[PDB]
Amino acid sequence: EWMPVTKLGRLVKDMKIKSLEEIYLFSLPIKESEIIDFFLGASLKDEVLKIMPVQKQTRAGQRTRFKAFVAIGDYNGHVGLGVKCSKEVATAIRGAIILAKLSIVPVRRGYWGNKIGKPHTVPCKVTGRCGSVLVRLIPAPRGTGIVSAPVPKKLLMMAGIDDCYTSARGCTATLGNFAKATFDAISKTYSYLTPDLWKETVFTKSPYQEFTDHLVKT
Amino acid sequence: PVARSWVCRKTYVTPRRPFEKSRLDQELKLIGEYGLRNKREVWRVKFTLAKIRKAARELLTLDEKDPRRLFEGNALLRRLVRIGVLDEGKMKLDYILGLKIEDFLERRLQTQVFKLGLAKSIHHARVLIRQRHIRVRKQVVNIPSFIVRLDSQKHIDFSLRSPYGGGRPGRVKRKNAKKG
Amino acid sequence: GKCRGLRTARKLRSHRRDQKWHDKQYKKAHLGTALKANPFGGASHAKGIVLEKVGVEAKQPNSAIRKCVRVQLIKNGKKITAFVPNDGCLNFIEENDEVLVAGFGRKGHAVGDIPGVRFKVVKVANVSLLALYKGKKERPR
Amino acid sequence: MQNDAGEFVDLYVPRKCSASNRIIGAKDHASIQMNVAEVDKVTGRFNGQFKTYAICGAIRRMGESDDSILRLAKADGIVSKN
Amino acid sequence: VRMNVLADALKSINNAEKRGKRQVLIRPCSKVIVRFLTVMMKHGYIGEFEIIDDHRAGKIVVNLTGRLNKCGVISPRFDVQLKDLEKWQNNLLPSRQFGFIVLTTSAGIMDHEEARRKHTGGKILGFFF
Amino acid sequence: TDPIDDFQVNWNTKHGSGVTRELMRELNGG
RNA sequence: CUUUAAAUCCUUUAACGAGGAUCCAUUGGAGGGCAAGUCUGGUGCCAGCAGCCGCGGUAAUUCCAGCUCCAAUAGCGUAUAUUAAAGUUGCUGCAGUUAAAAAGCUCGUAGUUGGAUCU
Repeated sequence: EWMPVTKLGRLVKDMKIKSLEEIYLFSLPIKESEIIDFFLGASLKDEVLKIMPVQKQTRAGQRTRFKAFVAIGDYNGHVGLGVKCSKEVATAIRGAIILAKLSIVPVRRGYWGNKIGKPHTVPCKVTGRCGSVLVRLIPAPRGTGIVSAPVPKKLLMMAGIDDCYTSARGCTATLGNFAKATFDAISKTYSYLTPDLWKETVFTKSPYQEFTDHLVKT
Repeated sequence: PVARSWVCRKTYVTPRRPFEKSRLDQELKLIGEYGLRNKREVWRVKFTLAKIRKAARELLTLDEKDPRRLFEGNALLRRLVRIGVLDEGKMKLDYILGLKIEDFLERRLQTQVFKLGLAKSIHHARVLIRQRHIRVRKQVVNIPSFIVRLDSQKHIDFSLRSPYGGGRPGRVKRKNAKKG
Repeated sequence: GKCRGLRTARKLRSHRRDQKWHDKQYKKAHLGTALKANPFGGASHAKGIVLEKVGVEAKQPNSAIRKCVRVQLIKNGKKITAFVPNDGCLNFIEENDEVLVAGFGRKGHAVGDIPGVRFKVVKVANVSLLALYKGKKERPR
Repeated sequence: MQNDAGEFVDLYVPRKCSASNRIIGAKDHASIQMNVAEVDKVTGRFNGQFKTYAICGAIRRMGESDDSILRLAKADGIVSKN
Repeated sequence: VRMNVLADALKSINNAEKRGKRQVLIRPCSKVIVRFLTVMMKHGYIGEFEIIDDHRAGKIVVNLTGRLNKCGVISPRFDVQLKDLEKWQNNLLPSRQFGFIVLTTSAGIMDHEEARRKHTGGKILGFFF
Repeated sequence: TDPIDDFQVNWNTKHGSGVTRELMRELNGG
């Protein structure tokens, strides 16, 4: 099975964290991928964006390792991206899947014009940057689809963004920086202070405080 | 100087990327579902929908109580409702952007002939239409892309001169009965 | 930085017009010197007379002998070396006959390992090289 | 967060910093949520209730988390005026 | 030299909001600065401000609610017609749900929504969101 | 033929490009 | 002889007209970019392919072919000019320490820009 190593993992396994949004609310770090496996479960669909073989020069020759770029996420508002480099492709893929699970962030969806139905696009213009690669996401009308390059399109579809406008600048040919910039732009959606979020924050008890008695009762 | 007219217009647009797997799979799914001849029919319906969406967008940018917005929006909504791609209940400019390509492909005469039981399959529907076996109201229609209106939906009959809804046997049946 | 004033239109326009001459494509397409140096003279194709057959050696990384023909254009009398594309197609060409020659696909630039060749033979003796290659047509008698 | 029908459509409502009124991100692991115990007016003992101040990691890094918590406590009567 | 005191005021407000400060001191003050600040404050972005009267050109201390993402000036002040306003909002605003373009019109200094309500185009002063 | 093994062996040969394509097919819908 | 100034054509009605329904669809490709074979035979840095990277030096995923596969389809390939891609001409909207780049320096006319303040 799974023996939790962290307090958060123990709270999640003993069915007292209702949703993944509590941990996001209290900004706690996820160090066990089994928490994400417990909350998102079978809704998560991962895929390998790229396997980049990187070589280190040695006296005998070149030492080759393979870096796996993996994007994961249910198509409903959660997306993650994980990069792991290993001596073998299968190990790198497993590690990148674990890291992408650990890096899952909540995605905020919005409306382009009239607010009818479920939110379909990004709430506003967001920009992500990773080593000269700038990715800009612009709200798009319903039914537009993702107007983007294949890598940002894959990440945005995995994030559940129905339709979006995209701009890119810099060496987007480097898939890792392109994907990381898209992930940064996607994760900036919930950090953006819009007027609908001006309402004063009402604090609730932290999972570590609200369930401290259960933690110490062991 | 001639008394002719050179007003012509291409009815489709070619995709920007010739070879991408998702688009190819989706368009082949559409062709198989609706019995189309090539990707150009898919692109033609796509172009129609894209023009409609562009018009709806440009109207939605206008003032809500703009006389031109009101007039052209009601015209476009009536045109969409008339052919049955839009519900009469949801007649607003924002519901146009919710339309998909399949909503338009369902209104072809091929689809309506297959769905009304006149044909065994969508391909049988296409060959039935192309072989002058189908009429809409009193007019024999020969074009499978005929977009059936809502008022003509209940008038897609089996013609009157075809052996299937008429009564004169065809060439093959007459020849084979003549060899009895 | 750039000037941002309501009355800076002339400065912006003149600066853009002067800076466009530092664009390679713009200078090439608007100076008119590349047009007079073009053997085709702005045309897509040209007809010439095969002066001789020549084999040009491929560029260093790979080894081959490229079957070309030295042709003289009819419009201006300029001398041209044109690649005969497929194999055996040099045998379809005889010395001192008319050939239709097009560009090599890079707009006056040499293509591939063939050095200093930017033209290719399309038709010979008013029959296409592809019809001769595929056997659809024979060389006229 | 609210559509035209009035239903709430956000995944969750993120915390805002008690000092800067900026959203605290889901991956801001330098942010804190401090509880300050409330005390009886005549016994000076824990009441079982507290006051919560959320400080983001940007304020912590720049060193004004202490001054922000001090001002929040002063503006709440936990810390004596002057 | 210092031209376009509105640009300096808006840059100071933006820089102080990035730094997380509660108050910013703006100098010199001007009528256009006060009108822009009033338009900002009516929408809840900036809160109360006080005009210090030195006998030459005022200074303004502006309280800062942490609601402001960016305030910017548009230089030069392009004349904007009511038919070109939508293009300006698409160029300048993060979305169609929030964010304002401040124009100066013969009906006064107001945001783009009011300018469309009053059927007036004008000259673009800046924006805030 | 293991697509992963082929990638680990001769990704840096004449067949590296085709071997990469076969690897992407095995992993996802690439 | 409907059509038309005599007429062809579309339309209309009749008589024949489909089972390799031989009433036989092509054009370019199959390493990547880019969709689709490190299958077989020949060739052996030759012939050739290859827009670019590259393929070919007797076990070629790339040439010449057979088969099979896929892209568009009565249409496909090629050469040029041109637009988008090009935020690689940048007004929106580029860049100028080291990648190409701020004049050796300072005055200076035109040009451009110009502090508060009137109900």
